[PDB]
Amino acid sequence: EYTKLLHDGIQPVAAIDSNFASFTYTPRSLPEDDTSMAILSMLQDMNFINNYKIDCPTLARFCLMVKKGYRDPPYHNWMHAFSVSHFCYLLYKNLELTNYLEDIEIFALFISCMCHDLDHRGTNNSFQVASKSVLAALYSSEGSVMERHHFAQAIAILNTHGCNIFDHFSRKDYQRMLDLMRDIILATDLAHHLRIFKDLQKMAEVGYDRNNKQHHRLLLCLLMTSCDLSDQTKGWKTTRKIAELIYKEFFSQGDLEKAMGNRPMEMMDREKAYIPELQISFMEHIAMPIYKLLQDLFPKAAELYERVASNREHWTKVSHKFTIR
Ligand SMILES: CCCCCC[C@H]([C@@H](C)O)n1cnc2c(N)ncnc21
Ligand SMILES: [Mg+2]
Ligand SMILES: [Zn+2]
Repeated sequence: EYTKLLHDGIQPVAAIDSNFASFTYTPRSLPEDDTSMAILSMLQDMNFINNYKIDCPTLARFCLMVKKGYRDPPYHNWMHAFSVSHFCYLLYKNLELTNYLEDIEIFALFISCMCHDLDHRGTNNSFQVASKSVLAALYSSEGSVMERHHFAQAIAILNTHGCNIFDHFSRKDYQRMLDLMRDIILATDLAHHLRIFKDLQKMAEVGYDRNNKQHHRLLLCLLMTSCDLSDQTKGWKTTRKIAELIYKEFFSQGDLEKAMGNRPMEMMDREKAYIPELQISFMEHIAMPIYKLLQDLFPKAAELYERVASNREHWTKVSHKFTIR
């Protein structure tokens, strides 16, 4: 399994695809069998293997473990985690995060991306609370139920024998790695994003400051959120396709909420849901602000905001006679 992975060395990024390091590249085009390899390539391209002296066999096992630690709902599967991770790599390469963040922080972000939805069951935090799941029992009172479970699953993978990519770290770094991984994964929750939004705008107002450690915090949260939503930054074929997976998942939960006598949200109810207006609402309230904050901090992230705005134009366009339900 893992010996087969490292039986030919770490492939360079250009050999996977020539446009691999570009924003136009859709990582979902890469076959699922070649994705663990692609992770190793990105980690070596960012020079994280040398920097933190990550043992390669251990990194390979960790990667394969993170992979099988996802289930197979329509959207929250390994391929989502992979595409979010690829996008984090695109941010490194194109927005040059090395000028803004510490190396250990960009490393944490990438690792977080791989783990950020570990063991997702195709349902959200409200459903866990509502169905009295053990996850809700463990985490509901602190908030962000699934997010704490994801981090917890990351930890259980990192402490599996032969997967501890941090085992040799200094005490100070091992700890910062743990704090950042938790904070970055928690940041993926809409509720969290809704809190720090005021502080994100103020950061974008005054200008980014490498000496301000709160700006690092907040920048990491914004970056994570923008990797998580990166399906909205590709072409219409990708974005239109991914909407089908998202609602496929949402509609399953909606059915399960009905079977326990709960009234699902409109977006979860296929009898109520008109996808165009829902995505338009998602695009303007959540997605476009996120990428407009990313543009304000990185002028080079202008082409991402436009493609999200474009995709929101495409929803209005195709609304003319789109499937009514
Ligand atoms: C700032 C954090 C936003 C979190 C929302 C995540 C959410 C589901 C799929 O988890 N999601 C992700 N893409 C979505 C989309 N195109 N339409 C509706 N919901 C979406
Ligand atoms: Mg999540
Ligand atoms: Zn996600």
